[PDB]
Amino acid sequence: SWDSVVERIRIFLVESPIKMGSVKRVLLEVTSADGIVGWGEAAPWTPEAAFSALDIYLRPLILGAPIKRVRELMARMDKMLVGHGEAKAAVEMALLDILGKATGLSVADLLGGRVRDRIPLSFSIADPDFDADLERMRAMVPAGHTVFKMKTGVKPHAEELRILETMRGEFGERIDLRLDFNQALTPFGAMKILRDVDAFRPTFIEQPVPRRHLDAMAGFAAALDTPILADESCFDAVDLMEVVRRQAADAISVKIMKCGGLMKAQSLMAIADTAGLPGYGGTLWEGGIALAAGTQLIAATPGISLGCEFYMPHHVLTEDVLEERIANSAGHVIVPDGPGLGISISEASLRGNAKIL
Amino acid sequence: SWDSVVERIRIFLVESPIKMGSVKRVLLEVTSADGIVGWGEAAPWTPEAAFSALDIYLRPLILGAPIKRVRELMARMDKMLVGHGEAKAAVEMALLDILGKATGLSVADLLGGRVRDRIPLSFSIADPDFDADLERMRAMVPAGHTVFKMKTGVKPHAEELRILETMRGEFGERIDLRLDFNQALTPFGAMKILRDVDAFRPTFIEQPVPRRHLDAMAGFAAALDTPILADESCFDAVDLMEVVRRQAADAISVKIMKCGGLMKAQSLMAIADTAGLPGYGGTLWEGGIALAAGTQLIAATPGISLGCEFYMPHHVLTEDVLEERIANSAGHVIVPDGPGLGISISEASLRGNAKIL
Amino acid sequence: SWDSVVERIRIFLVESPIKMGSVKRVLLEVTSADGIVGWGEAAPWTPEAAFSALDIYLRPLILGAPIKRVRELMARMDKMLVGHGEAKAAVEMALLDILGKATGLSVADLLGGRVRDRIPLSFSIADPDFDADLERMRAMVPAGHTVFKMKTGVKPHAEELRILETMRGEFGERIDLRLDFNQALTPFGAMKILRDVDAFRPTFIEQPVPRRHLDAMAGFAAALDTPILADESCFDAVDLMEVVRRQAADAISVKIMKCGGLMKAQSLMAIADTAGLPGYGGTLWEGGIALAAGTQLIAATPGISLGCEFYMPHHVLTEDVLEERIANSAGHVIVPDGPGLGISISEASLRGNAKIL
Amino acid sequence: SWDSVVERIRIFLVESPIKMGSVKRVLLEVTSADGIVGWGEAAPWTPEAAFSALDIYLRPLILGAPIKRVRELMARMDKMLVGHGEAKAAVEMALLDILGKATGLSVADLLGGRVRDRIPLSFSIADPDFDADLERMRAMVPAGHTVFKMKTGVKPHAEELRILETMRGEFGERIDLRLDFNQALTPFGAMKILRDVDAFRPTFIEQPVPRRHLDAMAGFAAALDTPILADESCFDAVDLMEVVRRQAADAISVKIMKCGGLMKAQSLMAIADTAGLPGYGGTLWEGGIALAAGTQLIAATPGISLGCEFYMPHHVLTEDVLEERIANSAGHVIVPDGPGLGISISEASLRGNAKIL
Ligand SMILES: [Mg+2]
Ligand SMILES: [Mg+2]
Ligand SMILES: [Mg+2]
Ligand SMILES: [Mg+2]
Ligand SMILES: [Mg+2]
Ligand SMILES: [Mg+2]
Ligand SMILES: [Mg+2]
Ligand SMILES: [Mg+2]
Repeated sequence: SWDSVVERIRIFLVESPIKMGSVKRVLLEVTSADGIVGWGEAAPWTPEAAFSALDIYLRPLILGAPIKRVRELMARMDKMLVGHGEAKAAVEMALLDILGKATGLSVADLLGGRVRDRIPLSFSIADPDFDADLERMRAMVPAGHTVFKMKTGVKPHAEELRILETMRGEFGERIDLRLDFNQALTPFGAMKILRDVDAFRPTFIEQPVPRRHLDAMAGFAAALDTPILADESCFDAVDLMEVVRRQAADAISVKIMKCGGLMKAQSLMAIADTAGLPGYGGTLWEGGIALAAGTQLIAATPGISLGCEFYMPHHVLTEDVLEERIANSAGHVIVPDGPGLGISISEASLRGNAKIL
Repeated sequence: SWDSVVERIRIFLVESPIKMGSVKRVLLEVTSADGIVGWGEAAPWTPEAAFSALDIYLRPLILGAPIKRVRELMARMDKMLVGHGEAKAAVEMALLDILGKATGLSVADLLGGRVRDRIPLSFSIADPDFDADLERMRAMVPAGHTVFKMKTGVKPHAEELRILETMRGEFGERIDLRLDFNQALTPFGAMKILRDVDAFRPTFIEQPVPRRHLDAMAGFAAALDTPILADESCFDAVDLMEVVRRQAADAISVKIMKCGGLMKAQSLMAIADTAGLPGYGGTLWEGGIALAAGTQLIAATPGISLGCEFYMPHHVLTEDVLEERIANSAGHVIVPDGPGLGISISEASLRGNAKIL
Repeated sequence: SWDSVVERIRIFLVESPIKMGSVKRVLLEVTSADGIVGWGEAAPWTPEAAFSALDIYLRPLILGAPIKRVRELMARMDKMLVGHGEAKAAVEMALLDILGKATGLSVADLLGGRVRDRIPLSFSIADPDFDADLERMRAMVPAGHTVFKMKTGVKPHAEELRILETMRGEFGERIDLRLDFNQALTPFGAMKILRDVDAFRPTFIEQPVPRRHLDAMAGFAAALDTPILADESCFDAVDLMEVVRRQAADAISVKIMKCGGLMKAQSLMAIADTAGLPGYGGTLWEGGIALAAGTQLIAATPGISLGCEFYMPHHVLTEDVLEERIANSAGHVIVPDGPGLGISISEASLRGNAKIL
Repeated sequence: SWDSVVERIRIFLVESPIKMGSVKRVLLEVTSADGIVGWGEAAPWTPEAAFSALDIYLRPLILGAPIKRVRELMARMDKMLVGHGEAKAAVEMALLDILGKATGLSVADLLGGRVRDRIPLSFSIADPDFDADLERMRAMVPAGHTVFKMKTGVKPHAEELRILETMRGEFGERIDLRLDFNQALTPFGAMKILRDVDAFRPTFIEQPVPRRHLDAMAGFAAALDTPILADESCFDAVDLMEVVRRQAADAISVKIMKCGGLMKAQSLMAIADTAGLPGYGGTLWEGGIALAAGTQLIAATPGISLGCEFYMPHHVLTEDVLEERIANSAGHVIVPDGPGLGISISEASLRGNAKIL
């Protein structure tokens, strides 16, 4: 029978290299009274904000807290501080890492158990040189990649239509093709654009207009066969209840840190499953600790059936603090095996692959 | 790192004594490939139904199943069989018992952790001789009982009003008083009745009319300050979404087996928390195994904040198959400590306290 | 630190020449206690009405009023007199002209600052001889005109369709083509007409039916991809809230004097921006003073993004009282530079270019 | 004719003393190419967040920007950065300070002109020792204080009722009494509480339940004569449109920095005026620069007719960087006179009254 309390934390502001460059990351190391270590990462969606949140506001809540009572601590952190979802999620992550390691269970195991072992990984089609992208697809489809997301509303509409025509002409339904307008359309004049791309039967169209325009989003969903997916229209459980009530979307992207962590993401998905709205894992931060957390969540959350994608594939994380990277192959992320988050971090791996501020 | 599969089951039809008499109960014993035993109980809300369900329909799904993948198995059982929520919940119960014992965790721990250690237990006020009941209250309030539920719509309305007047005159707000009409009112003529008892400010009024009359229930909630609690109007997540949409209740009773188990009850409560509807634990079956399951659920589910009550207090379970009983004292159930469900069952305890059919 | 009061006014009823002729215009000259002069113009949408309004009803409100407190004076004029929006707007115009000249600021500057320096100017296509119009377009598109508005519902529907076909055949999307039915359609039988012209993807269709038929207008908007623009359905902020609530239009034309002035037009557009409805500057009166006011407003009001047009291009204002005309070139009005309204009016310019009644 | 660009900024993180202690504040000094200085302050509702926002994200937008084009710059800052409303509002504040000083106009003048010269200031009644508070009221009412806000839902309901009875017994309608539950009620059981305090006819009841529960808030408003005021339910124009649509409140508190600045607050109030919802100035930060901004806004925004209050009166700002403090007397804030914000800050006043980090 395992019971133990948090004994100390270390908060690290680290710099990590990318190539498209630098990015800063907040990592939290929690250590129990019986010696077991767990890691969390606060990924924004300003790292100084998160960094201070943990160091001053949340520190006296973490310290002493019983590690088996994660939901209880999250309710304490939400009562004392308002809306630092990223920092709170790093604490939850780390406590679940510890609890998992102490009991021989993964985080997925502690969230109802795995329902899948791999997660479809979307490949972004966003190259100004479409021919460059076509050859990538030409190699990737035979290698088992099926999920592609085309950035749309960037080139003249006619050109984007010819591109979609070329893609459906070669691949037909062998690709699971999604479109993303990145909120760039206005409700005025969006419908002719959306109706044109709806003829190619994309699996979904992501958030064509900004967060406010729920009636416009409901209008699109009502007129179009193609599923409309809410991203910025749905951050949390409250937004989701309004999306359902207005029928403003057919699917939602789940943002572990926008919604406020792993348990909150599963609560969100209970609503969505009842309402018949599939979830998409959204943009996962490539930082190994936050990515491990997201992969475990999705592994244990059957309604998140639309796969996932990386924060911005066009700039890849070159060195990380994990002893071993979370792996992807043939169009899917491999859900790391092993207790807790299923990752390891040593002093050397940390202080030798990131510059500590 | 623990991983193991179900290796065998035994299904027992048992007779157990009561005093107001006999009742029949379906108990399931599951045993893993690494020797660890877990128990579940199917409590109706006909035991032959449940008994056959486990023995023929569900047996080939249980056998071989990985015990860490509880949600995955529940999705298999719902796909292959429709609407035997009781039998499926006994399987889940037992797998969580095993998983808990294998890892040193309670079932609450595996459901996000405890958020409470005791559960307020409602005392039913239903004696035709009210003076008998008044003396009971006279002793119980000083002993720490606060929660009382009066059965109403049984004696002439005037008499029930004089009773409520006597109760508020002595106790005021020192008692948390609830009323239950047991669906006995009709939508025609209910409002004058309900308005009269609303003046005594009960904590809630339970399901005054049958399940169908959601508009009537919404009508009551709209006219009355007193919270209306849905019982038979809300069995599952689907009912709850309609209750929210119609604003047909202010609170719901959660039926672990009506809704389809422990994880389904927590999904139900994610919807209810977002919607601002508190949960009540409803009528818990006194059979020790099902009661342990219900107590763990409520221990780990913060939105179920209205306490609980026993199936029918007027007939108490005289001997049970547990080595030690789940305990209540001073108006609350004590959430049993220890791994899994936190109960033990030996061959002797089973075959010497229940008659096996 | 500038502070000053209105010291006197002169109200002028003037006759001005046109060619298709005469029109009468109400001009107001306000003069501060520190000598600075400002002009306003009341443009109907009977000039005797406006003329008396200023001379008797509003005169005792203007006189003495602090010129820095424009919104305060407008609230006084709305409290004492009901619904002479034109005359009140001339007072506001003039006070902002004075305030601007006193401080070295334009009217746009006093309304949050310019967000644009030119305003797209719509060219009306309304010639019975379409070939005459086609040659005009043939010259104007290469000269930088993009915005065209076709009067529709005037020639037999078949002929209007062949015209639209010829226009899209030559110009494609190189023209921003709008259609205007001038309220001539009835809700009975409008939808087949509107669906036919919707295939040519006009940028918007203006007020196909009269003001009353908001459900009909909402019906059109719901069935058609093409934006429906409200004109006579939306005069003021109150109408706009109902248009939004009923989703009766996708865009609105803002009538500076119908809505009750420059500040009221910006309040109207705050609602419309939140609701995702772009504004169109509507029909601007060519009288230089009112036109300067409208151009400043639009310059400072980013949501009015659909351009503007002149009251009736088929009859042009031949001589005006401005020392220099507001200029348009290559399909856009040039927002006049300089303090206040950015226009000048001398005794000679006034008494030598208009006949004073 | 004045035109000029921003030439440089200085961002200061300062510590300021209070007494109930320390607080940190972000102050921004902007300087034009023609030498004129303006100040802004970012008041949270973590100062490191705001501090970095200005220094790295917003700095290249501010530098070079034309000071007459405030709305244009705000649209640039909202396009490049998402949701740092505090930091953006400090930039707007400072540019309006400069523009005002350059032209001899106050910020109110640039926002349509003053409509009032004083702002009713609410006095918080929150002392556990009510008798202490009663004597304060006894002195303050004869001195001209009329506006009082009682914190409610803190002492037992019965005691709060006796307090309200004593207050109405002495003062009757000579006090403008407001109640604030600080979101402490739950939708379950709130109505009996609210109905009890509604009998004392408070001017309004502020946000009795958390932000999510809009249907509950609409329920309260529908059942009660007393106005319900939205605070956390209404941050911005988008929330307000939903509040209006659901009729979830009768009045709103306007948060200059929650809504995203001074112009955004006036846009918000155009919606609210049309909808018949009065505004309340909410909790103003006592830091002199942010307070000057809030006072100018309210001075120029007639719909904010419910007065204002200070962030937390129980801890007063002991020394500030203003040469002279914004003044209050006899229950009202005096809107500071003079160009721009109407405040001055020297090197000595700044570096001698706050500790610079
Ligand atoms: Mg659809
Ligand atoms: Mg997105
Ligand atoms: Mg009610
Ligand atoms: Mg019941
Ligand atoms: Mg439409
Ligand atoms: Mg028109
Ligand atoms: Mg009301
Ligand atoms: Mg508040």
